[PDB]
Amino acid sequence: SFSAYLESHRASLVDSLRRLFGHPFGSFFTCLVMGITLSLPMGLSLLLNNVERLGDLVWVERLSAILKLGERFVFGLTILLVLTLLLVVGNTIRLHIENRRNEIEVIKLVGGTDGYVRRPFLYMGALYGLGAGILSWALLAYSLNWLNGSLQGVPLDDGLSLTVGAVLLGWVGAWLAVARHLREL
Amino acid sequence: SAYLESHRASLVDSLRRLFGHPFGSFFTCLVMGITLSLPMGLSLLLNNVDLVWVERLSAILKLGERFVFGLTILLVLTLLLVVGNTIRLHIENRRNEIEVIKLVGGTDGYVRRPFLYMGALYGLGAGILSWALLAYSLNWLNGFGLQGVPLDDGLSLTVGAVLLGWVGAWLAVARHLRELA
Amino acid sequence: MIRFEQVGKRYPNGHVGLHEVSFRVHRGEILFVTGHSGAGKSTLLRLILAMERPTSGKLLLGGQDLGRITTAQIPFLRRQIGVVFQNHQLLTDRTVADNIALPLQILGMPKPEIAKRVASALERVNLKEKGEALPSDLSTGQQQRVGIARAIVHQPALLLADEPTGNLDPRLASEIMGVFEDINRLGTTVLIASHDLALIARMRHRMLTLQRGRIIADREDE
Amino acid sequence: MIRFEQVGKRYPNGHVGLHEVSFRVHRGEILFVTGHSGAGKSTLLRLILAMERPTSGKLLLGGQDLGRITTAQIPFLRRQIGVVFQNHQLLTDRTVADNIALPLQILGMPKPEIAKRVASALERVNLKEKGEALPSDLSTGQQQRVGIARAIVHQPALLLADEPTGNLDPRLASEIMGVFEDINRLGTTVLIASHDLALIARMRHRMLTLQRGRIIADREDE
Repeated sequence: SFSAYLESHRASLVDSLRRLFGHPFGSFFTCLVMGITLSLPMGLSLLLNNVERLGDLVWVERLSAILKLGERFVFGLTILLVLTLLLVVGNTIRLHIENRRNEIEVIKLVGGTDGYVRRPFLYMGALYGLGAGILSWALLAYSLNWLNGSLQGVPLDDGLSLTVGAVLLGWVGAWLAVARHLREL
Repeated sequence: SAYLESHRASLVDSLRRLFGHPFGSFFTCLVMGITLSLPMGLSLLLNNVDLVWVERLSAILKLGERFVFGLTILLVLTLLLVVGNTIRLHIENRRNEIEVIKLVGGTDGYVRRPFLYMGALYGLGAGILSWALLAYSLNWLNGFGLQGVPLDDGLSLTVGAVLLGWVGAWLAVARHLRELA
Repeated sequence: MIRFEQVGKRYPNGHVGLHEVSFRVHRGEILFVTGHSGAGKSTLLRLILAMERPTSGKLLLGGQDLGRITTAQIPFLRRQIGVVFQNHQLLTDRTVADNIALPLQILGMPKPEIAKRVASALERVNLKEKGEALPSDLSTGQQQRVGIARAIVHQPALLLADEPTGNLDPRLASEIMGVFEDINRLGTTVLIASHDLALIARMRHRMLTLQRGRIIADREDE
Repeated sequence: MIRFEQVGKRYPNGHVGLHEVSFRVHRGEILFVTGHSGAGKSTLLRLILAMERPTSGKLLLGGQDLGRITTAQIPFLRRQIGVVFQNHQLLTDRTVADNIALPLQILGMPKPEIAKRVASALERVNLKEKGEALPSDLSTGQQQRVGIARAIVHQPALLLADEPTGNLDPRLASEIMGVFEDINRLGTTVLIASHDLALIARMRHRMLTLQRGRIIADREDE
């Protein structure tokens, strides 16, 4: 039933959360790293809005000309780090997945479902990504103040998009490792 | 001496492993270079190093002195993280063989070298790619000139590329070996 | 009741398995097998385990046919029947109850609904000593009995297992054998094989054998 | 001759494997050990390896006492002797020769210097052609024989192996035994371990058993 499939998914998230509490110290440093990598990543995507809202006469003409000039310089540069984000997500996901393979082996031995396999890790990836991304939208303003103290909050639409790649990561970057593990069988 | 041959064969095996996963290693060295590109691209931005702000610009230098002074550390932490992840992943593979070696009774260096050389090399290669890729895009931007090509800084461009490799290897090795321990 | 149809075996990449495979099994039956260590009897089971496509010949997979089976249906059949291994397939770092319920966790029944049958099995294997334990607390033979119960779980239609007493010396070996005997006493269609018939000889049974990929180097010996 | 003195080890679960145990090693001799049906004779063996710390007891391994575990001295002495798991650690992804050369890498001798002894072993077991994929698609006992040779490598000072031929067919088991017999024909202090002794009965050699943690259940049948 769809209701059980949710309970299946629900218990899947329950176990995923256990695993989150799992390695609570290891996962503590790990989520620290997850949010940290996100923050290192999100800062570039954030500086785009910084420039966008940033806007004598000797340099006034140059400022007028700079329109659309660096626009590509960030439009491309953001896409680049997205790849590295996917990379770290896959690396961590595979590292976790490789652990308890023998358990997974026996699980397969009894039987299984890709979802019975997938959800335990897919939910985990989505959660790690979402948490790191939220931490990004948070720390953005803190940096903004620590700087303008010498500052802007996340716009609502912007904060709304802040979760998508996090969701995208937990939907796909894991699905990347999914083949690398399943086709291994 | 004999340890020289030990490291030599370790490098040989590491190179095999580089050719190892040659398509996977292709994306992997691509990842090494790409991580560096992000890391180097942030690492150097000292460019200058509405004219009514010309006088006020003097303190902008002091403001920027710490502007990315720590961003370098942050990227450094991220670099350590990726290095450890990759090392462990490779380290995770061949665990049974490692045991067998230990089963025969192993040498700590015997374990270490095949990995330490394995990682420091990847780091050095990415950092080298960084030095050229810097001005590669800089020139395309140009249309002070847009190309670094520094001497002592050019040297240090890859110095950390290997230092980080060695360090992240030490960390990952400690974790995995204590896990064996 | 359920038959086999002269299926030949070959992973010639490694080597050809067996000339042919045909045998008709009534329900609740028991069997055994032995022979030279060159027996891919292990492989014979893996084939019975449907670990690969038939690679030659035909088998009457009960109601179904093993070949041309939807890999989607593979889990469904994998649920249909249980088996064990000569290795201690028990999962460490879990309660004894946890390892037991692992199949139940797969099933998805209500947890209290699971617990009743869980205790039933514990008693069933005379394993009511402790529902939840670290594996290392238990005895080696106790450990094997644990996996025995693991298989016993789900009340599968039939059981396969493997060479039991992988280490059990004759007293324990015989004990485990009798355990399986009682398992069959609950009317059970299940059979295992080993490289030693001496104990198996002490038990009346069909005990068919084959040699070097012979379809049958031995007879029914009813 | 070597010797050992009364020794016991609580498992971390307190599960003391042995109350005490002592034994004199007649240098260069051969002994076949089998004990209780489920005893941690396997644990007895791991202890023989001193894989764990010595816990309670005394033993003087020839010129070295097992006490004062110098972790540095481990490989310095982990190379002293060789072993063989009953579940033979077959190493894949290497050619049979390649897998057979694993000890060589540790040694660090010249590769041609190694190749001579390498062939010497293949002759010593007279082994060649186990199965289709060198290491992979071998013949089990021949793969087992290969593992035996792997042990035979390095001309170890003393041999050891637990439940060898654990999976073998009786004739195959006998063959393995004779292989060991030839191994002793090299004047080698080689031990043995077994779940049972039906064949070991034919082995007209000293045998010992321990009363399920006791120092002994039996004396040596000299």
